[PDB]
Amino acid sequence: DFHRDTWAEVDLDAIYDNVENLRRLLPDDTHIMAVVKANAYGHGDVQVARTALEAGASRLAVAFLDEALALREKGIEAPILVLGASRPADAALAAQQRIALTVFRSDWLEEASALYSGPFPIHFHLKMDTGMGRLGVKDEEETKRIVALIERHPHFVLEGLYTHFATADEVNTDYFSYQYTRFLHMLEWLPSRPPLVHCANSAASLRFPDRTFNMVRFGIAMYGLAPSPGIKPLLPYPLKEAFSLHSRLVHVKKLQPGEKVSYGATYTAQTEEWIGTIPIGYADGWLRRLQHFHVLVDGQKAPIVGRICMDQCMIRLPGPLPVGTKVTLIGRQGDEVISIDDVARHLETINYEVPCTISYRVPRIFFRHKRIMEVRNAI
Amino acid sequence: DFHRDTWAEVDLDAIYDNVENLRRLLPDDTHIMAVVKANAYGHGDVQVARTALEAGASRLAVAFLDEALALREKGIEAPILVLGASRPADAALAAQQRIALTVFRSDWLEEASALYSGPFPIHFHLKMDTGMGRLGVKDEEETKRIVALIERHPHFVLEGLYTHFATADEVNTDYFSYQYTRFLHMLEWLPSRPPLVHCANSAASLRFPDRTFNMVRFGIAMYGLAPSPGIKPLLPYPLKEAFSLHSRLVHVKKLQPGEKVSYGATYTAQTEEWIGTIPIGYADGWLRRLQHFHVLVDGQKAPIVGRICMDQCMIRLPGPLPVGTKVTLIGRQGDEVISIDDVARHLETINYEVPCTISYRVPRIFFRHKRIMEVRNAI
Ligand SMILES: *Cc1c(COP(=O)(O)O)cnc(C)c1O
Ligand SMILES: *Cc1c(COP(=O)(O)O)cnc(C)c1O
Repeated sequence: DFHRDTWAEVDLDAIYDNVENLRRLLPDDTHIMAVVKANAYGHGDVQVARTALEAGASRLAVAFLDEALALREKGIEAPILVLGASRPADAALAAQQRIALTVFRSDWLEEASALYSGPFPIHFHLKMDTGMGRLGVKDEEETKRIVALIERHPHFVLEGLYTHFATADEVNTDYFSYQYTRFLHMLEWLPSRPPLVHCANSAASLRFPDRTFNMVRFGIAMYGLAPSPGIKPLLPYPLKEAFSLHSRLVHVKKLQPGEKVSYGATYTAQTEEWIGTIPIGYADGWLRRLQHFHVLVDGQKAPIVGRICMDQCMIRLPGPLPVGTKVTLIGRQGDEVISIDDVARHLETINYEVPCTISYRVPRIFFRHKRIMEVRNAI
Repeated sequence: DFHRDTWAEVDLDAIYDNVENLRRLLPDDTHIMAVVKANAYGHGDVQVARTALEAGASRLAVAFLDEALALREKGIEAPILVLGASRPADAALAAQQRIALTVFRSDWLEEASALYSGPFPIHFHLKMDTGMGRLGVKDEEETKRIVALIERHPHFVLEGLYTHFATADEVNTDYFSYQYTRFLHMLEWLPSRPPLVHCANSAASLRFPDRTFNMVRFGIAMYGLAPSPGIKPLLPYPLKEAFSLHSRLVHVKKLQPGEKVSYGATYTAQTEEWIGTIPIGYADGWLRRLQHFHVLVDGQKAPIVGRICMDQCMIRLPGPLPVGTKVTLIGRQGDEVISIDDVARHLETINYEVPCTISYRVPRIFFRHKRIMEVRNAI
């Protein structure tokens, strides 16, 4: 239940299709690892994880331990890999919750070894830095050492090893190739190929599906968003956008010329205008930078006038509309549509950041099989 | 507890002091309503509310119904006012939970009257628009109609009436004076005066404590943040900033000239540099626009290098530092300090928006009497 007329809608049918289409494109030996970090990119962790698994994914990935434990608590029983770092003293916790960990330092293992002695086995995924410069091992003696410590511990298992690309969404493939080639060279530092070798993100897997090894880490595209605009025309199938955001007019009034609106009085009515107030502001992730952006109301675009407030903002209406009238900030209304890509453009950022920013304050309504399936209200 | 080395700290002692000083500043007959909307501006709703009431506040204010219900659930018994809009159907729930509502339309009351009929009383606070252009009544007849509908319903009660300033934080008081005077004029439209008349936010009450009537709505300054830059030297007492944000190096490494860092490979090491990786990214509220900013490490400024990722970012270190070295994003490390205003400047926004954007993903550690009081991990 929610008591403010502002909410996001998440179409799980769209997410289902985005994953199934990829399942249809990959070799039947290749696993799809659904990346669901950051509450599924602001779409809802368990709701997306479930749908993805139903569509063909066999594993899930999160950013840090807390995100994995939360999925376990909500009943997800499929394998989960923590992509980022964790504390050596937390290995036992991840072990008994059947959570796989990313490893990239030999001193971490030495510490973990002194802290853990079974009985649950711990599955590690070795990260190799091939040119992203974030996480990962970079030299032979380190890789060999990490492997040695793993092989020597009765409850440490090297389940996989992977790398991440810095430029897989760029039309130019020069740095990509260097990373790919660097990866192939480093894989030779291992005495034997672990069961899971992975390297592809949304861009790499949809662009070069044959050179993705045995596991793909599917993220941004699962949500229906293109990794980048320069890669959109090169996409194998149409992506279906899943996120939409709506509100309703809670007040309508007519301003006389010379009348001002909001903080600092930076907006002045030049004529007799109709102004509508909506219950969404920057504490909801609708950042102040979005002043001047246009929202949809009654099938028409209306500009956000005056400064955006913490919980509210105003728009110049086409004419006098009734209170309760639906306002679409992201999504479709009749002939007009506003995409997350349109919002990112205005905020001078990339689509990834947008749904992530729509805060915990905004409830998520899920659709599946073309029917309302669940409402998630964080507070 | 939490299992990622990235956390925010809220000093409840600072908050206590900011409110206590206001209690001494205002005439003993003027009440303090602490504004804790947006999860207490990202500081923690119940933790701040409790401290504020301990320091001298007697009432609380939130943005919408869900926020007020959550406080009641967390054990808060103090009067709570919902500043924004709500549904007429929800009038009964608010009444049963002892939650005062803001009203500014007669058609809303028309609807709530037919849906509600006792036995609990609903206390209303009539909102008057005097120049902000957000919410509020603007003419005499509507004002009288509203009062009349409230008058004839046995369980509807007009507990207060108020307005809000658009420029109380601007050194120039031209518009402020206009609004203040307009409020006084509109007050005469009411047959009798409700027990509570309020108009002041943080800026208005810190600057003109004598023109605040009987209740003040203290927000931003409660958190130790100046309402505006220009109003800073005009502040009666020193504000104590309550919010700090920290992390730790999870990876340290040396790059060779020519190696690139992060997405797009936009950064190239020009010489042999030590790069540190910390576990915080834009999904944590540390927006991509903070790309050219810095963080504190070992009492020294370290610039972020390359693009910021969803859950991690890299920085150039002064040299080889041990993994686990504390990094401060907002706060003081020795002689250096990074305030929210500094971050706000680089993000090109106001200090208000910063703590609100630090997402649900980041745990809040509360300090009281210089001791850790609680840890709040939303996931
Ligand atoms: C977040 C993440 C992904 C997913 O990337 P997309 O660009 O959204 O496909 C893949 N791999 C790793 C290592 C990640 O951290
Ligand atoms: C948010 C809010 C406040 C608090 O304002 P500060 O600038 O944080 O003091 C006061 N009154 C209203 C109506 C508010 O919306």
